[PDB]
Amino acid sequence: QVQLKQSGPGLVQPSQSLSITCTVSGFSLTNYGVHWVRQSPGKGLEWLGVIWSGGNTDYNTPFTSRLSINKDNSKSQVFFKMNSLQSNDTAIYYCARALTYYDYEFAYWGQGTLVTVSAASTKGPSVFPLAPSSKSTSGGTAALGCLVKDYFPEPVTVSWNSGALTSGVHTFPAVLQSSGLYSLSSVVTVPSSSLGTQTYICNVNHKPSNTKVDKRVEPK
Amino acid sequence: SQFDLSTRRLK
Amino acid sequence: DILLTQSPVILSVSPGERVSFSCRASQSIGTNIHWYQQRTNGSPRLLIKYASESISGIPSRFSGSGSGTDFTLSINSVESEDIADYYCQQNNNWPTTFGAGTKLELKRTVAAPSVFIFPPSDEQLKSGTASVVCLLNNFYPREAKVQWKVDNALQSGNSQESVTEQDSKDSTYSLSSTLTLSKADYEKHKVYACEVTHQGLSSPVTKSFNRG
Repeated sequence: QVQLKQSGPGLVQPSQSLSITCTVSGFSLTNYGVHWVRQSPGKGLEWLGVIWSGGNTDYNTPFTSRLSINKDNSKSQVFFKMNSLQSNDTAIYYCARALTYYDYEFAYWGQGTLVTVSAASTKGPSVFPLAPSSKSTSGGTAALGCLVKDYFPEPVTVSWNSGALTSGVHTFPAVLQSSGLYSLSSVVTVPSSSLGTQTYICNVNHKPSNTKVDKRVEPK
Repeated sequence: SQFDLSTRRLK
Repeated sequence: DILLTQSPVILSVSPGERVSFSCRASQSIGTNIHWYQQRTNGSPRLLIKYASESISGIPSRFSGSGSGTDFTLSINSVESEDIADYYCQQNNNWPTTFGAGTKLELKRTVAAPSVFIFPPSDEQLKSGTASVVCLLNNFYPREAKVQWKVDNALQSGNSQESVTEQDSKDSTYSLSSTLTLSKADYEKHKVYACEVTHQGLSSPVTKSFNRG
């Protein structure tokens, strides 16, 4: 199977440089070019450039002087680097591959890397339980969750029972508090009859700060 | 059309 | 650079209906246009290439047509998992450019929210902050009112709301309202009430608790 897997999301200080690694499998960088695209709130989807099978590069015009793309064929890695970032370079950066070696129809994309350009510091979240009670139980269905509070920057991933619990899960979009830190909740609805038998754990991972917390959520 | 970085969806 | 204009910004349809997206180009680009789907938290997915040519693994309900400057992506019978944003891309002229996208929303029958309230955890209280969470689960449509009251006093400006994107399986929304106060303020009051108003309720629903 063809895959592009990118390095993790993170903070970059203004005026500083961005580095992303794209590791591919299921094809060889000697046969295919690898493209870079970003998606920002202001400018939407925006093609940045490409490194070709033979090592040649093209950069979209506004980035020619602050962009370098490199690779190591043997390691199946493509390296993206952009200089002197300002806050409006905050975006999701993707690496991508076309259907044919010479083309631009992007059939394979990396998972994207959220890059935030801010002067602030990275802070991991506190994780608190949202305990099921009778004030959260209707008709045999109980609601429960985790409050994921005071982190920066986006994103944070949340799963339940190590991925084994997916149905009934809602992970809310983060909101920015006045403190300049993000907060979200993640909830799930379950049978109330299972609260005595099953354990419920939110698996929280804030990659920019390397903060991993597993929070057990119990009725009070 | 404003793209949201959190959800990857238009607002 | 070629400018691509997608219209309208938002489409709203019912399941089973046919729907069309428009992509118009600032000058002729032949049939050199590709279409993409973006679902919640996802990367783009390639739907159609060169205006009309099919892509492997893509449902037959997706087709496209057009040439010159006026292009159309169609879905002949919309399903719930088609909730997404849709983008066009031209590559007749360097550099390749994308349109700004069209959002596809799905209509469904009215569904009242299920409401739950969560007092702050003793864990959170230890840090000197109190978050009171009120959850509105699986409802349609998106419009809803949350009114917070502490000891019959209307709270204002001290809560934040977050609404999920439309659920790809049942087309509902979920909403979280979070009331945030200092531990000191929290300890000084007894009754915490979350009141919910929605088109699907024949009456406002209140969920509340007394501290301790």
